[PDB]
Amino acid sequence: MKLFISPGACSLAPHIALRETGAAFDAVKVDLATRKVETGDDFLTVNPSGKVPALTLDSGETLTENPAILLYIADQKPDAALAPRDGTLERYRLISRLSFLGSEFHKAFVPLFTPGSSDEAKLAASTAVKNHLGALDKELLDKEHYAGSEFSVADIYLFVMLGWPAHVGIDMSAYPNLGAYCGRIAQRPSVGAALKAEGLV
Amino acid sequence: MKLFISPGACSLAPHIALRETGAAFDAVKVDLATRKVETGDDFLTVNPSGKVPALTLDSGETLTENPAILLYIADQKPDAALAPRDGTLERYRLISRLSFLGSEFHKAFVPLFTPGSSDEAKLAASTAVKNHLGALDKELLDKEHYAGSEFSVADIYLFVMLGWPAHVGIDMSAYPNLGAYCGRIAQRPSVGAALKAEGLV
Ligand SMILES: N[C@@H](CCC(=O)N[C@@H](CS)C(=O)NCC(=O)O)C(=O)O
Ligand SMILES: N[C@@H](CCC(=O)N[C@@H](CS)C(=O)NCC(=O)O)C(=O)O
Repeated sequence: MKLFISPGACSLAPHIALRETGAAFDAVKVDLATRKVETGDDFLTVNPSGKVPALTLDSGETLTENPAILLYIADQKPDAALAPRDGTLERYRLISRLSFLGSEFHKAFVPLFTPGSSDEAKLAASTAVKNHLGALDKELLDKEHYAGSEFSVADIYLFVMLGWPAHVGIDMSAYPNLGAYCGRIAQRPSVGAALKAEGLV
Repeated sequence: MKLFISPGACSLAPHIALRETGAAFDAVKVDLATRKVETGDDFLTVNPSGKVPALTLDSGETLTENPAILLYIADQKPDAALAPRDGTLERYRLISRLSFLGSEFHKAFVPLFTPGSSDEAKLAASTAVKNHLGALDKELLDKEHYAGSEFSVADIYLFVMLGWPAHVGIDMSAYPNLGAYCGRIAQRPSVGAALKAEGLV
């Protein structure tokens, strides 16, 4: 199993998840600017869109999109309970949270990480992200975990994106429930090991 | 069970899925500007983001996010084969397709349907949509279905988004494979029923 990454990108989420399940895997770096794998392979052969993450299974089939990859990884080690069982309401609430993170929260950041973007795109995206952070802050005031009863791929995915505001001029002091949440998650051995393997600490 | 809609919006996809399965539900119109249900209720008490779709279950809980709502609808009637059984490779490929549609394709259109948006933002959004349409057009040449070998919720979801370009100045005659795909899907009675219920025909 090979996970295709770029350090600190949304690919960190499945990186942490594989460490949480103990799966055998290779973490392979991609140069997002040239779309080339560190091995020199053309990454567009693996993911035609050129984006990370991509997960190549032992069969040689490649899966894309964080929500699908993260569920796949959780489901291979049910004892880890990183996703609820098939046919529970909690399983749909998890998919809901993964779709919100990928479709709303992630995409809020894109102008802030585009040097091309206007002075006013950058400020409006600033606003959208700070709005998301305010609602996430109050949601996690009342609960330890982002989805259902216990630590899940949804917490892993949120945790990774809560590492982004500090790089685009947003002070995470305003969101102290998010602070503590990131605090607790960062102490997990899986999380420190992924942060170290990607060169982020 | 109530599905909160705005006519022709992405809430048409679960509306069509529910007519496919024959589940009992109320279709409930929302004025997205005033966040007011056609009943006069505050929509923010149902979905705090104020977006459609939202699906209130009989158990009384509310699901948001198309990918989650659409899988829930499919799995209420496993019989109808609108999604593969959970835990199969087929299931994760379907979740990958729903994530791509929700996070990449849907998001390209946002500036074209945002009341505020500049001419600049609309032109950029038009370019991103046409790039997606060219890719989808080539993918659907030698396919009949978007996901797997069967009509799925991913086909319903893509179908609805493919009805948007003609409303925002894009000429769909440049995408003949999408033209044929939409042509076939438009004959399903679920589609007529949903459109008529939303008052679009
Ligand atoms: N919808 C995709 C998004 C993947 C994505 O946008 N990845 C970024 C890194 S955070 C990337 O590879 N960007 C490079 C590019 O788009 O050229 C998912 O959820 O996996
Ligand atoms: N990621 C959400 C997005 C839903 C969405 O953007 N819905 C639109 C209609 S297509 C909406 O309610 N817009 C009103 C608003 O954003 O205020 C999903 O997949 O359910």
